[PDB]
Amino acid sequence: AESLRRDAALKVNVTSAEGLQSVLETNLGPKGTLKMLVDGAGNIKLTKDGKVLLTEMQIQSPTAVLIARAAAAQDEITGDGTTTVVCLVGELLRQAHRFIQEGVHPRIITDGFEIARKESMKFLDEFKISKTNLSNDREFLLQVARSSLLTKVDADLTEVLTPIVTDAVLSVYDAQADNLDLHMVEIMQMQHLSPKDTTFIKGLVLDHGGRHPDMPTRVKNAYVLILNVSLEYEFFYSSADQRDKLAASERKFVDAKLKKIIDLKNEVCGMDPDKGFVIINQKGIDPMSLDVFAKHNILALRRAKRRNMERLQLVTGGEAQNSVEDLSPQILGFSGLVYQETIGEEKFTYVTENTDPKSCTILIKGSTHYALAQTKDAVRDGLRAVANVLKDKNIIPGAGAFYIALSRYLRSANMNKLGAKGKTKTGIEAFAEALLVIPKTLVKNSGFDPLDVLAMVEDELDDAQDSDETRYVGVDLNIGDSCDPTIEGIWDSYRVLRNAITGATGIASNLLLCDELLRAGR
Amino acid sequence: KAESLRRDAALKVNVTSAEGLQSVLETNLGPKGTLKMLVDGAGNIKLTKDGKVLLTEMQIQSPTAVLIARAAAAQDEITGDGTTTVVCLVGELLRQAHRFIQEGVHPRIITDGFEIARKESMKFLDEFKISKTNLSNDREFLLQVARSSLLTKVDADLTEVLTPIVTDAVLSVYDAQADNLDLHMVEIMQMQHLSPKDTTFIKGLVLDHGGRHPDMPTRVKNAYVLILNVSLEYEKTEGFFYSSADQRDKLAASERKFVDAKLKKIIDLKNEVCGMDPDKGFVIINQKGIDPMSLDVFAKHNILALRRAKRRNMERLQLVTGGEAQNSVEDLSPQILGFSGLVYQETIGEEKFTYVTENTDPKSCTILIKGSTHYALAQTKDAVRDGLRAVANVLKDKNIIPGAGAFYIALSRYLRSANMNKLGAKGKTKTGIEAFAEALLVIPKTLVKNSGFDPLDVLAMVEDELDDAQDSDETRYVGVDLNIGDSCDPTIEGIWDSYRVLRNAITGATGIASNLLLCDELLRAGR
Amino acid sequence: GQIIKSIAAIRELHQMCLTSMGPCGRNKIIVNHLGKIIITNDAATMLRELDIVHPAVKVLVMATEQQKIDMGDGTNLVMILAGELLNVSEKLISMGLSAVEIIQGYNMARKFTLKELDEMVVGEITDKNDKNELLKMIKPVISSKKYGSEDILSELVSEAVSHVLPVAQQAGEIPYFNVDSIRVVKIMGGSLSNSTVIKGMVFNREPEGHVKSLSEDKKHKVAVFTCPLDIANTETKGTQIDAMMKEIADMGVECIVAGAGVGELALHYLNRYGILVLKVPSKFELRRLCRVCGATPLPRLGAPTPEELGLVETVKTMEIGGDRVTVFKQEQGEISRTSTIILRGATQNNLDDIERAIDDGVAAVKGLMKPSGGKLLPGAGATEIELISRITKYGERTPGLLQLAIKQFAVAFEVVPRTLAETAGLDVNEVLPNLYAAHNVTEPGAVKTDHLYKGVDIDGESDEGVKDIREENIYDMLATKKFAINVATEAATTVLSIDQIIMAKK
Repeated sequence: AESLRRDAALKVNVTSAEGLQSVLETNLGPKGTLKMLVDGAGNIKLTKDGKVLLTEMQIQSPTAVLIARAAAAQDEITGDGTTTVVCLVGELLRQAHRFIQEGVHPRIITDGFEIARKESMKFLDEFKISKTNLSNDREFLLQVARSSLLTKVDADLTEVLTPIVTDAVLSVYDAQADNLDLHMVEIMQMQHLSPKDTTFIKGLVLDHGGRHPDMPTRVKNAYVLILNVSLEYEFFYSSADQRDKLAASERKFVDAKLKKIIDLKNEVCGMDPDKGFVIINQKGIDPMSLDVFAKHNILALRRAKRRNMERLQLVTGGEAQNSVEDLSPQILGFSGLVYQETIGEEKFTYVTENTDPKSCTILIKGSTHYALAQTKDAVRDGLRAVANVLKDKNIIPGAGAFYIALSRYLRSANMNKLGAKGKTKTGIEAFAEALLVIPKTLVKNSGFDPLDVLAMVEDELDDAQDSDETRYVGVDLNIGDSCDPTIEGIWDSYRVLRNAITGATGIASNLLLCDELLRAGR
Repeated sequence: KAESLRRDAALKVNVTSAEGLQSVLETNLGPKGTLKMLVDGAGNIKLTKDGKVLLTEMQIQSPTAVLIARAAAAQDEITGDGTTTVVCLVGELLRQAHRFIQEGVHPRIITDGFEIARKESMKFLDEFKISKTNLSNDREFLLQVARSSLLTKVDADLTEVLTPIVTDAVLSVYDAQADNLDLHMVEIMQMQHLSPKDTTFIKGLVLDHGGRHPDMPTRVKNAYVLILNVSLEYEKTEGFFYSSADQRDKLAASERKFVDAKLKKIIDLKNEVCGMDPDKGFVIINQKGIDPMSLDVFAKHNILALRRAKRRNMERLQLVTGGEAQNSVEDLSPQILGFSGLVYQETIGEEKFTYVTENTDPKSCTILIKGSTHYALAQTKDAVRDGLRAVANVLKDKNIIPGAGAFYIALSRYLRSANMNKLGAKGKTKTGIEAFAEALLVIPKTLVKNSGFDPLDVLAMVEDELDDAQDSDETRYVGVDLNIGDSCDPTIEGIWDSYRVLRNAITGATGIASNLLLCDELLRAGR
Repeated sequence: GQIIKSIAAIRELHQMCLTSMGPCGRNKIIVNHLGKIIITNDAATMLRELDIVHPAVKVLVMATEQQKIDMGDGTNLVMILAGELLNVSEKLISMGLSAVEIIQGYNMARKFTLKELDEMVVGEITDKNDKNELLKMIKPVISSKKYGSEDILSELVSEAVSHVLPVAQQAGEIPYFNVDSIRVVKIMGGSLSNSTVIKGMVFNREPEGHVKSLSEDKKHKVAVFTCPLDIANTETKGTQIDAMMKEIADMGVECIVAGAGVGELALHYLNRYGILVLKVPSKFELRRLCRVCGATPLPRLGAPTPEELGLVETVKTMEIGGDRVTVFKQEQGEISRTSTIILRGATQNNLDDIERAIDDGVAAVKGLMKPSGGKLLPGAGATEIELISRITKYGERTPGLLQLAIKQFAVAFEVVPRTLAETAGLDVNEVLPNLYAAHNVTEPGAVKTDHLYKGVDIDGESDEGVKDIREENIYDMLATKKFAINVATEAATTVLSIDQIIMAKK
């Protein structure tokens, strides 16, 4: 067992929090650095994603495990803002340790943290900007991705991934009361091209290429067949003629199947110009039955996971045919440009220009598991982040303007409200001081002076207040002076900040109320 | 042959040291204060709340603390009090700075704000002071001043004892006609065998060596004092042969008759000045000795006779009664004698002491420190040596400052609200405006902490009443009530402070902190 | 400082490559954990054998894998550029320039460098596939591997390359030259002049049949079988041998290859009647026989369908260096898709290492394909020194702290002309300042004439300063440089961004 008292429990908890902050402090903002994760077997990840970092990192101190579990819960709710939580929690505990040593009982502190949480919801509702979802609002949607992707990329994939995510998102959410499902966007990875070769595929990519040297590479305006029955070879001879007949025997059952298929070929786009016929088979296809498909200018694939073709059932929209003896001319779907690209081993089939299946694939390219992990997470984070925009019309002026302007409301208006109490005013001050950790860390990670930038921010905030105008004041991490996120293009999420402030308040309240470290089960 | 920190952790070293001097020298603040024990290793214990004693007589382990202590020692030699407030102000100025240092504020920016605040603090001090009239009817205010300085250094039961003693002492030394006062004319004596509550005020001067003869008069109502430098013991001219017991003294008494002729001439003065006349008396205090038979004759004429006088007290004795030192009894004249009232020699079984009181015109007084133990006599000696300088600061400087931390409390409000609205510094230097005002709370905060009352809540109750003054359009001097737990009015309760002490307290604290905050490397020399 | 500790780690592999690159380079002894002595100048072979310790090295090593797999040259250009790009960053770090500001600078220089490389083009290989145009590139590629042996290896490669580059005309969309198009074999004994090139496949295994030669006809037809040869077994179980060749020869076959085992009588009779018999342990090499002899393997047994026979000009058994080999080759027709490099050499390390060099020369020709691969750059640091001057000009044009990064960026390109000197033994205190002046001139014109051709003298021709690259025809591949700059710039950006190394949950 273990027991620590005389408030040493509070001293230990602060030490753990200040450490976890120092781990993920430099991991914040577009000027931030990358963290390495070492598996010990040689697999290395270089990531800024706190959802990855907090999940995979070895945490030595037991107090820091509490913040990791809580932050991961926030990740599975809003889908972003992990390092926001760790930074907010850490400074809430440091600013409190100062007041704890001054004689403020921990309960007095945590009660004011709850009082301020109620006030933070008031500013959020007034600070939000409602946007339309019109198809000409790509200006705003592009700015959203230029905000969210910029954090997780190297600034050169910013221009690459910006239109890739933007178009992928609009393929899912119709401009109406529809829906949005991130399983409607496929995340594909491959090698042999550079990270900046990541591209948007209008449809679905099949990884398995066929085994035949004449497989047609360019197939335009073709119907698509999915077969679930083997077309391969499905016995005593004394001479060459009988041996051949035994081989033809089981392939003659295939032959009749092929006759009905080449009747399906002659029936469907057999005489139609600029059109053709694509066949995909869950099972095998005979190399001579592939010679037949090549003979009739047919694209063939075989030995494929039905789950990939299950998407093709949605993408091309045909009926899967369990028996070619029951082969019907109407079961086929529609497809446009079909391209089979060749890498060092397998060939990839691009099923594109599809009627209107509302399904898309983002093809992540790169050389090493280093960058493929970086982009894999970047795309999944970006698609989810932009989805929060189309799910919630409310967009928050970014650049810390939420975290900056709260310092004005918490300091000024609440003191005239007197809505708390004289001694709990200590906590109102602690919360306002700690909300500066987000704009402050963003500056520190840029190399600009952490105090002077905040001073320049405050000046514009005062000028707009004396001018009686609406001015959204942010931080320019390139020049060093202040900016306006609504002009520069930095946007943030309503739902993320709601769950960030309410979550961090609870995390810190739970940690500030820690009385005794009791070791149990031992 | 070099050691230094290229990292700024030298600031972490200096701050750590200051936190120690805080935790050591903080708990002594206030009438709710605690007492520190200095053990000298020879077996002597010095029980003190006085900062100068704890600063000058402590074993300092930290090399940084050496500076803070020796610098604070200069506070007492300028104002005569305020050494504890220096130590506390320095520590909090360094602790509030560490907060801003970790934010990346260069020590220059912090230091400049410390200097900017010093300029602003002088404005408040002059506006906050209460000009005192020189009316000798100030006994009420002078008594209240004594309580302010005494209630700190003694146990509050010796305050009722020492309050009229110090007050009436300084009322004697303070010259009229706007002439100054001289604390060197106020005597402080050490006497054992009595209790600490027996400390007493004597209108005049007390002598160590009393009368040693059974016929020495106990007291003289109206005394005429002689300071005599003539050797009245066995002397000879600058052959003695006796053959029996009869012839020994005949020769020596004849050689001492050169004295006895002066013994005759001394009683010729006694007969010249009221030999048998009533309501008159004759006190002899001899620098040299008195023959045992010369004391017998001095008894014959009812003369209070003292012998073997200390020179420095004898020089005072000329000032005590206004008489002259007599180098020859043949020059003994009737007008040389000085007049005094009740002169009596109090019998202490160790030594009888001579009380020479109600003197002609000495303008000088003696405070007899009474107490049996050494730790008690030392504590009281500090209380007298301190309080006499506290009442001197008030009579010298007619300006008195509302106490109970009203200076340190209100200065916080004025520097917090006005400075940035004044535009009196700069946007980045505002970290010093806040640092100083936050550190000004170390004094009212420590006063509360040592009382057991709620540190935050008491500070809040103070601010509430100070807000009422803003709407009331009146001057409300709000201070910390260390008895009830709430606020109080220093001018109603009687808690006072010094203009000069607070002037040099803020000036010095800025200097000590500025020197430490600007420290870069700790270097080793001679190694 | 994690970035400081990373700098210390890269100093180890920097020391490895700093003395490696160049025709005057120094070899490394590499001891394989399985008991093999490997002595080579190839840093890719080095890093494959070098165990990786500091995770920052894993970045640099995987970077060289990107270069080596995707481009058949640039191995040391990645390690050398990367080593110095991170070395010079130590000055920027110590000057107080933050990691993100250093990163921003190198990315800004990435744009400046790529645009200038397009302007450094001197000549262009017009894709004549002529031996002379091949030698212009093959020679400098063989250089840095064996200094002075280019005469032997250039005649070996440029002639072997003409075997796998067939007569092609109007062909920019038809790809040619697979990496497996040229095979290299090792015969212990002989010297460089004992090496030669066979226009087709050579089996390192000694002749397995008793037949030396076929008929004299052109395009001897050939069969490959997949099933094991024995007395005809029925389609099912069974719980004629020589008749196979009676069927095969019907179309004109003089040579019978069996991709499987051989029956009793055929082992005697196939060879008895003067037909070559073959069974190949390498099954991909059977796919090579599909490409060399044109033979289509028969999936069945004893049934050589006419479409399952190929046409091969000449198959004989030959003696190489006294150790016998079997040759399945083409001859002025059905042109072979594979040519074999016959290396005779007595030292197994030099013999194998010569193959390692020729392997890279084969790979270079793969980059001499049509993908904008004809562009030539001036070699011997004429690219590097001219980039130094042009980068410093972009510094003058660039305001802000980016000027400090650009200045240190140019310093990094001095490591290549420096390495060329330190390995060659000319005083770096003399060669380098002479390089600066040779390329930094005031031209009466916007086109530097004879001042973009100034080189680095690795020869024993004693001269103050440096030579002209056109004397030996020393040109560098633009695509190799452009891709290398992209790899090293991003790779160094990666290392410069590592702030903390965290061990995963275990």
